[PDB]
Amino acid sequence: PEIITPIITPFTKDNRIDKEKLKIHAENLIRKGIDKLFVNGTTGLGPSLSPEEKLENLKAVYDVTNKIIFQVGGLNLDDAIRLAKLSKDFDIVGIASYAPYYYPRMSEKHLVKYFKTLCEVSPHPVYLYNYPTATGKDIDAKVAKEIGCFTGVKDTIENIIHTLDYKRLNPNMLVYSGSDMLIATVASTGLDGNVAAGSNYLPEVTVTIKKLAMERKIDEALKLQFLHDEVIEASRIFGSLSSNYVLTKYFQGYDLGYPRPPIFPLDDEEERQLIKKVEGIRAKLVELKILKE
Amino acid sequence: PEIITPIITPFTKDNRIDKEKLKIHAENLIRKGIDKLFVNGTTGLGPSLSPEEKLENLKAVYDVTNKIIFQVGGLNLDDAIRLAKLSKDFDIVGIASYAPYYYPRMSEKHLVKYFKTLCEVSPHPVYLYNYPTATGKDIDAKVAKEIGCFTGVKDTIENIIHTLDYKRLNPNMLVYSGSDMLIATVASTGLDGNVAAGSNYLPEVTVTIKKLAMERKIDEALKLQFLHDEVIEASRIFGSLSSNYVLTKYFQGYDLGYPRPPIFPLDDEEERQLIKKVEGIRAKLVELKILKE
Amino acid sequence: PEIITPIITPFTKDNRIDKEKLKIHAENLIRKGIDKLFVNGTTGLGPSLSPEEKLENLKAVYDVTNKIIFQVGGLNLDDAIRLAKLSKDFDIVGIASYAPYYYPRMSEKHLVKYFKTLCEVSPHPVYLYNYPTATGKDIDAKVAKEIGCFTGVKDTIENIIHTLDYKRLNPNMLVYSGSDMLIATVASTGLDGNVAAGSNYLPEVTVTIKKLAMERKIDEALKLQFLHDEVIEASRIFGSLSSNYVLTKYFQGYDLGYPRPPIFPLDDEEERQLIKKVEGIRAKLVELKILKE
Amino acid sequence: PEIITPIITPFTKDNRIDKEKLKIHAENLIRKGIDKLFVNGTTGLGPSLSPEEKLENLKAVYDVTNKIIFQVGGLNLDDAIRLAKLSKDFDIVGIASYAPYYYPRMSEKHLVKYFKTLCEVSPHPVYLYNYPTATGKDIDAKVAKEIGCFTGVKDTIENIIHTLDYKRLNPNMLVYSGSDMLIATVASTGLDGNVAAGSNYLPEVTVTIKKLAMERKIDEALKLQFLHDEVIEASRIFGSLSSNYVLTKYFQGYDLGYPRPPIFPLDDEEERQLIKKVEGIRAKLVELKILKE
Ligand SMILES: *[C@H](C[C@@H](O)[C@H](O)CO)C(=O)O
Ligand SMILES: *[C@H](C[C@@H](O)[C@H](O)CO)C(=O)O
Ligand SMILES: *[C@H](C[C@@H](O)[C@H](O)CO)C(=O)O
Ligand SMILES: *[C@H](C[C@@H](O)[C@H](O)CO)C(=O)O
Repeated sequence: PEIITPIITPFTKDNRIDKEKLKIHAENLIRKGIDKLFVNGTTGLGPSLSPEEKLENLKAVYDVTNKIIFQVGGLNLDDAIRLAKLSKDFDIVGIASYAPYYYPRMSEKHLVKYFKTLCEVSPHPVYLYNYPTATGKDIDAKVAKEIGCFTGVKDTIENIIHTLDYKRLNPNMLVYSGSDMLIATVASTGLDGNVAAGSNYLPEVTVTIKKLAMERKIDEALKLQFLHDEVIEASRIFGSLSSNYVLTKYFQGYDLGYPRPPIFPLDDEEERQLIKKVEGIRAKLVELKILKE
Repeated sequence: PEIITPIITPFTKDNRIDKEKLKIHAENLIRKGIDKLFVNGTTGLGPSLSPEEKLENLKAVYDVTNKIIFQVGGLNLDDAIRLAKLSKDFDIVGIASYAPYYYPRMSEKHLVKYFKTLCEVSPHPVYLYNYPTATGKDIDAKVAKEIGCFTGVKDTIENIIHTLDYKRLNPNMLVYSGSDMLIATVASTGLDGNVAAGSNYLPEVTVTIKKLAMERKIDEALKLQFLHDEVIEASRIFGSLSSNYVLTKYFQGYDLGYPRPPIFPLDDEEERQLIKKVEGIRAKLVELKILKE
Repeated sequence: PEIITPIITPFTKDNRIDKEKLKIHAENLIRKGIDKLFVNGTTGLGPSLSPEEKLENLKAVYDVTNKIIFQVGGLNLDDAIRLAKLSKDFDIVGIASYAPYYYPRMSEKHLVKYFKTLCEVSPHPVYLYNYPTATGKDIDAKVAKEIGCFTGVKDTIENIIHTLDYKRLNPNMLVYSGSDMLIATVASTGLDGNVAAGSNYLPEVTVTIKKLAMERKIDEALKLQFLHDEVIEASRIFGSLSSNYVLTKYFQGYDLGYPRPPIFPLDDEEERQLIKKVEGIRAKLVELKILKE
Repeated sequence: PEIITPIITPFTKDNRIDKEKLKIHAENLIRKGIDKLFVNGTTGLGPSLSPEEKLENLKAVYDVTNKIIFQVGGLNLDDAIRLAKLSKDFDIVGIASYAPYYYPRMSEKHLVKYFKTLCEVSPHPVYLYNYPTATGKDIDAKVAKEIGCFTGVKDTIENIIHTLDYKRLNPNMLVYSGSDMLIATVASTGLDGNVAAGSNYLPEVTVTIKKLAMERKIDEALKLQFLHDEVIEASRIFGSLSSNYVLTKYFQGYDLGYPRPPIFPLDDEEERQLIKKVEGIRAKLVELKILKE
């Protein structure tokens, strides 16, 4: 199995993509053994990016690596098709899309048509990004089978049964969990990996959890997974999408600029409190020789 | 109380806004007694429109009427602030925003800051558009009170206790329901009216339900409410946002062109089936003299 | 419309039904204008009562009045059938049942069969007690129409559209809301009234809201409704089912003993904090001549 | 890890526990390698049993084996305390209770007091039976740690993150999943096993999935797991609790009498339809040499 980073998008103070900070971060993740980078995902604030910015993201990360899954979805299908066709000049892993978000009670037929249209024009393997809480709908294993053109799925859902069902109904699909908390479990249970937000700031940890679980050192894998869980839980206290910037700076030592409001940056007080929640974790990890310091 | 229409955005064959069809629609709604027009709401596919398109909708409806509430929200706060500021040269009723959508678990603090930021730049009264199912969050009467700058609220939720609470905790706030099914009830219970999708295609019916209920003719109000409910129900069979186009053309006589995919237009068969579902209702309305042939 | 009290079951210090306190409570409620008494409901802890105790409650209240709806439901259909049959000797208004609770994913067919079975043996009219949150399932207007034998429904749900649908699909059904917060609304919108827990402790308030709404004094009805809402809200701080005992003693001046654990009695400090929350409301109601003192 | 059966309670034609059928079934389960029996759980219709019947289930099963976890919970705490104290004369593994069901919004404090009360009187290790969908309450890993006295937990929820958290926050607790679909995953990931309704009718399948998983034959384990998933899905067509009876008779060759209505028995046609849905699975299991014939 693989660890895939849904890469954070660094913004400048005037709310443009900071390409140079993105490249440093992408270069670091690849050097620390991350397999592939999922670009314009939730963690990257994809829904907050215009189609031009989605492409800008791809071009900057492509300067560093071709190991990219390029997320192109949105609520203007013409724009998503355009992005899908534009990726033809990039030798990347795949494109991806979440389901059309916001609008409740879209028909199965319309959802299947949305995705089949993207598969039709795609010059690369297409990945389903299934995220029911964020999008308001579920594209489960049976609807994925019906659409029939997915090379893989990232399933972000608190239900590993649902994730396993993609493998059960679609044995040749790549099946990833969108959860940082399930690296050990996914690797132990025959699933294909994790698209793990926390791999942005602790890539060392997520790679080691997966490696321990593969060696069948499950007790050791769980011990490290449970420490990683505590960092995930701390990030959620003030808002994980904002906190991910602060933790990256903290653990990896470079900054990633700002998020895009209404994803507001943490303020000084929040930042102090987040750091006190994780500094003792940061100490144990150095002690275990997972972090240099 | 008032009936406000969240006006449909008509799109051309090549996916631009049909300004001229929009004006025709807006004019008919106003001539048939609709009090105000909510522009760029859900029914108008506001989340599917770029900022520039949200501005085109306003300019187009503004040619017809100034009775406008202008929805400006999105996931790029700089753009929302820019729209809010641009509305200064339009003598309209107010601007509005739904909560930032897609991203789950945004803190109350961030949500409050988002809306306070809009109020601080707005040259017009601000309306809260609360739609928990679509946006993934709830800006309830308590949180609305804390934000403290709303002139009104549109509450799309089936729970009328929640809606009544806005008036309870904010005695001066204008409080509308986002339901077509609650016109008689809202008018009967001391609330300010309804922002009703179905008033796009049946403005006569929604205005008459309201009038009947105002005259304490609740049995007759409910009878007409219950017929309207059947049309709402029919529009959900193939998807309401798509179905609204077909119903407007059927009941009002002119077309509103296409929705924007992934809100796909009904096909010929679906259109025929939908009409069969509402045929008997159109006949009953004609015979009650609510509609003419 | 009516106010119907789901009457509290007072337990002794040794956890038996206090028959005498129950008779004192029921006499008072009838004296204060309550229309009918709903026995073994949620407020009366019906699910915590054996079938023998559900019969004792009926016997005790029946000393006081024949204006009773006798709730008989549970997870042993043979006991429910036996309670329904034994009600033949009581000249009461009707029997009732919630849907079989606890077990999730019960089929429509099995649910319909449960209610038809009680209707087949009942010597009295049968009321549906619909409470999806408590029981895990919803017996909606269409399912009720299918069952075909209900005289009325108590709908405890946060969605008045759902409650109105009963009236729409079953024009001759008596349709009650299970909320205290919807008394003014229900009476304003042509529904049949409320089965209101809060009428245990403020019967005078619930009757007055209803009367004001009936007289089309909706602003006065709402002012009083909103006051009552605050009491309901206070009652939820330490748990409504427990707090209802304390409020009844405080507002009505007699004791109703204890709830049955695990519905634990409030402790002294909770009771003191509760009263602190509603003491100013009591003063208002006294000043308004709604309560005597 | 272990497979524990939440054993079905067979009822006679006249709705009494059929002790001799229960003993035959219990004996067969143990003989087929099941580790322990969980008595009066959901699958055994514990909420449909009086305290006396719960105790009757214990005595009949105790005739066969002492490998019993005795479920005692209910909405009369005195009756639960009684069952707990009565279990003193049985040399069994532990007692268990689900949370108080039906009543929504019970306070954490009241939930904690309920379990601690049971723990203070228990003469055996106490197991938490956590089942949020059935009971309306979650007793998560943090609330379990707060109660402090649980030797183990059965977590019936699809979200394995939640189940792993028990282990993370209570390293000495036995942690079981209540899912049949997670047997291979649970065993693979360092958890203590599964309390699996489907082990009543296919104990051989569930034990073999676990054994294969333990051997790190994950692909083999998943292939069997996936067949077992199909039987679980088949059982849900007409209602799993009722279907479980028909499936046990079909696969194990003896019958289990009747469930207790409103858990209604499948009729002749439903049984034939259910058999046709699992027939081809049986043949696959025969070909895999899991079953004879
Ligand atoms: C993939 C992971 C997401 O699904 C997280 O659950 C969002 O917090 C991604 O970030 O693109
Ligand atoms: C106004 C009402 C909405 O909340 C409806 O649910 C969509 O039809 C709007 O269109 O924004
Ligand atoms: C009727 C009203 C209920 O549904 C409340 O939720 C419980 O206080 C009743 O008490 O039975
Ligand atoms: C244990 C397993 C349950 O929790 C199932 O979820 C019921 O569907 C049991 O049957 O006691």
